[PDB]
Amino acid sequence: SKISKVLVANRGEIAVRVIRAAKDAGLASVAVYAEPDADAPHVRLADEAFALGGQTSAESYLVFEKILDAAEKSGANAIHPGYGFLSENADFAQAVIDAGLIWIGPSPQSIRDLGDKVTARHIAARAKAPLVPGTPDPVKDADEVVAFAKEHGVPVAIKAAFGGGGRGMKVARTLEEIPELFESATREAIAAFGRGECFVERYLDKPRHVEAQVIADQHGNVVVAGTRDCSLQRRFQKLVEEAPAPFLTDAQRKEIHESAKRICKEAGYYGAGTVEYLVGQDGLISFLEVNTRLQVEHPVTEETSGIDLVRQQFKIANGEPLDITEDPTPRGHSFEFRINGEDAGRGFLPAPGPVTKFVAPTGPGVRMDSGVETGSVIGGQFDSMLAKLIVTGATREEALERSRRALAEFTVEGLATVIPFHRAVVSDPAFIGDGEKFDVHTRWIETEWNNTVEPFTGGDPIEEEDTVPRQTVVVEVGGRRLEVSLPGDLAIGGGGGAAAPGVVRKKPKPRKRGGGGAKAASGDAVTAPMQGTVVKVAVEEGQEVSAGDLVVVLEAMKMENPVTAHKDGTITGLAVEAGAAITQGTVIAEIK
Amino acid sequence: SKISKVLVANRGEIAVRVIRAAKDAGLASVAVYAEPDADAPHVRLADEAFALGGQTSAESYLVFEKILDAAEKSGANAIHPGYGFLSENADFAQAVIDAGLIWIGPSPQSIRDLGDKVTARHIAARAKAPLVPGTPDPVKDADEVVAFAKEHGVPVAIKAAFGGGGRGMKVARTLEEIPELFESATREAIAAFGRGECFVERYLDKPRHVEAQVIADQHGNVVVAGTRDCSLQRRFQKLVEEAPAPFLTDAQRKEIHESAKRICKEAGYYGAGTVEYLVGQDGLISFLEVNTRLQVEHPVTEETSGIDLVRQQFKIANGEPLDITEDPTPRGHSFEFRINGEDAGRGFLPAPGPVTKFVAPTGPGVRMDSGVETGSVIGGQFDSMLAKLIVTGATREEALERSRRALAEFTVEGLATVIPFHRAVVSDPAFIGDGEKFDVHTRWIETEWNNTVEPFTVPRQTVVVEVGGRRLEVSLPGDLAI
Amino acid sequence: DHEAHIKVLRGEPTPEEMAALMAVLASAGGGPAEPVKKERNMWGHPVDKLRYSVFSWQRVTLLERTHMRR
Ligand SMILES: Nc1ncnc2c1ncn2[C@@H]1O[C@H](COP(=O)(O)OP(=O)(O)OP(=O)(O)O)[C@@H](O)[C@H]1O
Ligand SMILES: Nc1ncnc2c1ncn2[C@@H]1O[C@H](COP(=O)(O)OP(=O)(O)OP(=O)(O)O)[C@@H](O)[C@H]1O
Ligand SMILES: *C(=O)CCCC[C@@H]1SC[C@@H]2NC(=O)N[C@@H]21
Ligand SMILES: [Mg+2]
Ligand SMILES: [Mg+2]
Repeated sequence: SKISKVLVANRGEIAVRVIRAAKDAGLASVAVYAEPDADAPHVRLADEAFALGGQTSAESYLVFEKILDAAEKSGANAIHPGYGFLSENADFAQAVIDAGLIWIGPSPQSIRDLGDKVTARHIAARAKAPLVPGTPDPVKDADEVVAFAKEHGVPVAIKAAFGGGGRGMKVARTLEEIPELFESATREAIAAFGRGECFVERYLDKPRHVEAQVIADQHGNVVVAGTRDCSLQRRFQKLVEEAPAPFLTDAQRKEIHESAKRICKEAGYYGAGTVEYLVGQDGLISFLEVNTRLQVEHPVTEETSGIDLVRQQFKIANGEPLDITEDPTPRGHSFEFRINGEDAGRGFLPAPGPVTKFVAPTGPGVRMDSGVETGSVIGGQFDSMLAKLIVTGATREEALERSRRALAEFTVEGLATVIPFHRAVVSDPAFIGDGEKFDVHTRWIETEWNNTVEPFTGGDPIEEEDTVPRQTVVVEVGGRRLEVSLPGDLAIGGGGGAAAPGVVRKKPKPRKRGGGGAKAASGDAVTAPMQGTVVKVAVEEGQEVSAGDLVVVLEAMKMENPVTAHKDGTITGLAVEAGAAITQGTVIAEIK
Repeated sequence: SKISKVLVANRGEIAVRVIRAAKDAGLASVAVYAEPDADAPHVRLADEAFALGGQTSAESYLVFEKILDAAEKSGANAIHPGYGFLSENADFAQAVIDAGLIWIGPSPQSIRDLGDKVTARHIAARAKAPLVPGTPDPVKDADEVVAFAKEHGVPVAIKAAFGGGGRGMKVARTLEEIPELFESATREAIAAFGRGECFVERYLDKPRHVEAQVIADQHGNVVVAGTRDCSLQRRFQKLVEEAPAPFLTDAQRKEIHESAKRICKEAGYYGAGTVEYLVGQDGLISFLEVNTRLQVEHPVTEETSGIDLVRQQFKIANGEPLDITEDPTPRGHSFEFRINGEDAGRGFLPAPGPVTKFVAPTGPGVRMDSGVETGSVIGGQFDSMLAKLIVTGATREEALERSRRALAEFTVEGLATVIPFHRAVVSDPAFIGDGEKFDVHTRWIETEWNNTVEPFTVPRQTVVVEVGGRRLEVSLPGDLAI
Repeated sequence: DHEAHIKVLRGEPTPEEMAALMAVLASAGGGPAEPVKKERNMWGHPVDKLRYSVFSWQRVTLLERTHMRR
């Protein structure tokens, strides 16, 4: 059948993107929202909106029953999952198909096969894709890992067969590390993913990350719409992405464009997807992954190749054959900058806060895809990404110049963002390059970039001079427009008011407990350091614990924070259970 | 020699556009503003800003001495005039060159030649451009106008040789009207433009306005960056524009592309410019004009051809040879919608008012070039244009679909705008077209369109200081508490 | 140093323009001058004109405090 009303099973920027694609296609659109999202732009932009209820992903966008109930009540006939949440859940894809809805995505079998890393390796080997030297099957023991590393040399990466989000890998530099690393890997892969399977391959030292956008129809046609380079990554998660992939030989570029098609055909893949690769310092390509979803980065391909990829997803899910018969020729160059709610001045840690101002850049070559606006609020419950800025030009140089403009115009206020990092890197020689290569690599931000972003403080008065009220006035001198900030106590000339009777200025105390010279009081309460969700409880009532022992893991902004015993004693009042939403200062337990 | 600091002798949308181009090029930018614009976006966006003072264009942006004084005080070494105001004033272009600044525009002689529609007609004829039947020399009397209208048939256009803005053209439908229209046009041309010279030519009944974007080199290279269609007009002034020009045959895309090169190359033109043409229902092309400046419409050509035209202007004014060697291939299709403060429910009558809300559309294929933001106040001192919404897609149909989206998202509150007209026309079968022609023409808005849009519903202190040899007025807010 | 300084947040004046600006602002700055003291003179103060009940608590919290506060 044909799509007529699409339910967008997601939130934020991707939900807006798909709602817009549906309006362009003339399709009706249904948004769904969790309670934290009751005012989100996508909720207001869709033709209909349904409240899932619940405060967290585990009780909203992850609940099959709720998303299928919203589809039934709205009378939607198709589901588009966006990315994350259920977009790569093969059992959700099957449940959507069983409900008689059009699943806008790859087949459940393709999702399952490409989501299994070792089945994916077998598919790529069958497709004769370029593979990094590595084990064809899960490794059984640290002794087998040592034997592999003795054969291939070092370093070696040991990787979980189902892992993701950058936690799926550890690397061994020296042979002796292998047993401890393998223990940690099998433990944590069981803990996080429910599966202990691990495999081992050559670790590439300073690789680039390169990926090919595929469009594949249900009739077996495949088009490679282009390439991205996504090497600017932090915690193995991408921050800046560009299209086409720069600084590749035509041999490399064609090998990518061909292996991606072979891999999709062997996988039986259809829909939008992406084949990820790594490129070594030697220039060797190596297959890395197939993502069975629309990519976050897709718009730099849209801007360079002239294809609307979400509408291509609608066409494929309608079962139409591709109207594009041949790989587009890129025009120009494009960058994407992810506007994460993360403070680059504190190691890119995310934090919630109010978006008190949001002024997107405009003008030539700028596209803004945002899930927030002035007056939005970022809670601790979902990923930190506010928006994406896409800047396009006739060349990589003209796209960098336009990016420097657009990022200078971009104003966000009320919470920290990575915009100061984007402002640096678009002006950093390591990323400008020499015209034939560049120095950035998938670990450059953490280990090479000269981080000079000052920590975010917002409007807080911190020094004694900050406490003085100020006025801003516009003065014109000789015609020059100046903006002049005048202290509310300026004793210039005959001026005064330096103190009304008894007025004292001193450095204000930070809104934090005690002095910074100590961590905590001797009190027995373990208290939550932040808002979040209790993702794991590591103790039980009556358990004896020692200082530093893990008590709970709190997930906030989809990052895990361990909360640990500050003293020795007995856990005497455990008040939380896994899945519980928790507020800063909540008592988790008393240690006695 | 080379541009180093550019003063943008204009306001609003185009001032922002040029400041942004300067920032991309790595140039320094100087804004100038009249008092009504003391907080306009361009004033805050430019690297430097200078008050011109004055309450009107004639008191401010039009005053040569004020613009050149601001350039001197700021140390700008180039002036970009934008469009309108002084951008086609050859005497100002000369004053800039005499002041030793880089004039970002065509030569004063090219401006003066092509601004006289008679000399322009001569240059077009000598370039062998298509020309509408018409007198090669101004008409002296209504009896000459009647003789022309007898020999070539009514309707006939009587047009001023100088000036424009849509007021310069009157139409005699039948021979009995000619004497009154001729005398009235003569007296009105004297009043409005100071020169009475008028000429007569065949009036086309339902033409399409089509134009070629040119970039032309001081070294005599010329490139046509693309055709454009601007046939949706009211009061002979453009409202919706698109690129490339749709539904032309290849023999009409050629001919246009080659006439524009010949016309500019024979005029000695360099810089950005547009050769405007009319296309009749018979399909005959006629030369119409050369605009000696950057066009308002240019973004749709930037989107379809991938050229930054303001940066091309900078290169040409630097006297570098064109790096574009051939006419670019248009990729997709693009529309531009002018967001005027005109109430389409009241005959597009301009109304001033507060921009109490302004939410531009975003996302795929949308570009917003804006001179206003939330909290701006629009007065009657300047043209009504708030912003330009440019929408692009892989095909004309896709660009229309995206336009229906973007215009449904576009929210403006506190004054009337043409947005309801754009929302209609993008859904109107006259503009969607049958796929090989469409029915709009340069009078299709004032007639034939169903106008179902509902009607809309302390001084500063100054202190004259002197410091060494300079007077310096210091201007302060009138309530400075200090 | 912890004085709150004047800041030119936008614009880069030439020294002549900085001098004109500062001279004008310093001429505008006026009034208090040095912190002179208003001499205490409680003669005929309003609180002394009020009728108080003999047992009025305002004799403590208004009258006495107004006289004693320094
Ligand atoms: N062999 C390797 N050598 C070096 N870096 C690697 C290697 N394998 C993976 N990486 C790093 O891991 C990043 C992402 O890894 P990968 O794509 O396998 O996981 P993921 O994105 O979390 O996967 P998923 O789609 O399952 O969530 C790559 O960009 C690269 O930075
Ligand atoms: N011969 C003609 N027949 C029909 N319409 C015409 C003719 N000449 C001009 N027009 C109309 O006049 C307008 C353009 O005329 P013209 O180029 O003289 O404008 P203008 O007032 O000089 O303005 P500008 O120089 O800013 O473009 C369009 O509406 C075009 O349709
Ligand atoms: C969670 O809040 C919604 C989805 C956003 C996170 C997902 S995870 C996988 C994709 N990769 C990425 O960086 N963001 C996406
Ligand atoms: Mg990946
Ligand atoms: Mg014209």
